[PDB]
Amino acid sequence: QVQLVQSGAEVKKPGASVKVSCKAFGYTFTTYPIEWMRQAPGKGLEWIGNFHPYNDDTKYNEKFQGRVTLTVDKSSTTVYMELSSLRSEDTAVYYCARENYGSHGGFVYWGQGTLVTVSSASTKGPSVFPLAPSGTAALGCLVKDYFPEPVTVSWNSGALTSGVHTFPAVLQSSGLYSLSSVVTVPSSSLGTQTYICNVNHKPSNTKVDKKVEP
Amino acid sequence: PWNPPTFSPALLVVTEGDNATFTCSFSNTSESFVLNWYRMSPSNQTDKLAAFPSRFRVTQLPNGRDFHMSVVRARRNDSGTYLCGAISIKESLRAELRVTERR
Amino acid sequence: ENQLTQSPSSLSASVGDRVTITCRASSSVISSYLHWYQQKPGKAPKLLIYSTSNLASGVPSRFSGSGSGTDYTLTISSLQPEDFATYYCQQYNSYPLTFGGGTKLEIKRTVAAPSVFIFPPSDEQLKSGTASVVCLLNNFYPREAKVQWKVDNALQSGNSQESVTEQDSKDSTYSLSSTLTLSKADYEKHKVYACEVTHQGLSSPVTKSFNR
Repeated sequence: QVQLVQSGAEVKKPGASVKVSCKAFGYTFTTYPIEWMRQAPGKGLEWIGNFHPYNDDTKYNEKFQGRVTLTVDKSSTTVYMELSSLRSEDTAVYYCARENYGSHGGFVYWGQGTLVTVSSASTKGPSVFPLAPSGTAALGCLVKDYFPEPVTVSWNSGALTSGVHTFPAVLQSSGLYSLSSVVTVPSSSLGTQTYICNVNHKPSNTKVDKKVEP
Repeated sequence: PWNPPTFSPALLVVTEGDNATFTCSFSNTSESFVLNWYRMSPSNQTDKLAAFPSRFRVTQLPNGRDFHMSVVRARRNDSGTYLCGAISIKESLRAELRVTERR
Repeated sequence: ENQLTQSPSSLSASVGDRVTITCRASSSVISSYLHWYQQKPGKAPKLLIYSTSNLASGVPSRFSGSGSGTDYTLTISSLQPEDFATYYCQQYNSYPLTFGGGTKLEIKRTVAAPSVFIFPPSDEQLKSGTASVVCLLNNFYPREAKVQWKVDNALQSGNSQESVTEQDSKDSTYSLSSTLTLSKADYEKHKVYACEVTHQGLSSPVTKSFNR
């Protein structure tokens, strides 16, 4: 019954600071070091450093030598990862993890991860534009210039799921996200049937339907 | 095994050349005991490294309950399983040392 | 640092097939200190193999690891659907700890040609001062495709972005958006917008166009 519980996601401006927590359940807090890692979206894992609550020893990766402080509060069995002077590049899921008996450096238990998004962008809802259709017809909705992730898109309030593709958002250079959602349908249904895309971006409280018409 | 020593922590990771210091905890109820630090070898054998009352040292601490089991200038092949044991052999549970390569 | 390099970065195979992933270390590693993780989307990595060849607790024996020195591998003997994931190797021989770049295991399927569709910007959007032109490649396999933009017969570059879906849960195909972003002004300075798609499942390239 070991579990590591991490603090919630954080959206941050460049230059700011984050303090992510990692709280340990179900073992003597001082017996194992806590390891910190991060993984930028669709990337690969990078080691940050570690804290041993036994003796308060820290090991850091040279990359993050100065900018990261690892601290502890034994009372609450928590280790903290503080990252200063945040860059766009520090956008990542940050993990804590620990070993167990005989894993020789394998990490047996991991926190749930904390997404830390650093952007100059500020929170805002998408604009939603029809991708009008004109055998099998394609139609869709363009969901453009929102921040941060995510959005959700359904079609006909869940009734239409066949043929739906909602593409991973790509980050534009404006620092805002954009994606389209599309579905294919019989061209003979066009004009007869109704097709509405439901776009939700909770961070901005955006709830927009759009009718896509020929 | 009643009132065995404990050995902390469960895992100690250092770079070669560093020191590493475990803590064996034992409050005797009996008077006259010896406290051994041991290494577990491949087929579960033990080897004795130091004792209360070389790179391996035992020190009783001022609280008397506690004993630092120190390795000076760790080598790679120091990596392995360790325990402590009291004789009034009552064995602690095991802990581990890992000594990383210094690049 | 001891960089770990995994090969390949994406691999394709079928339920019931075998696969072998490679992890090459830039310097030699004592084998006790090399380990493998599986990561499904959204979730934390999970230890799979520790010390080169030992299964982690609750890991099925269709999984196995091998190797030494600088050259390690991971083998899944009997792919199950749950095993399509990313796999990462990791070293604890030296600080800094390093992880490989990842191998992502995908579902092999027969070739499927995309259907291509092209969407002009909406009037709604043109009012705002920007124009997005979307070309859709739908339900294709495998993933590699060449999508080119011509505006009045000029090849475009710098000004489009592609996005690709994860394999459809039903039919295992991909879909791909290519979106050309222009100012309304640039957009209104040209007439014909074409998307040309090359894909192995097609006989020859497919072109979709409209006149503004």
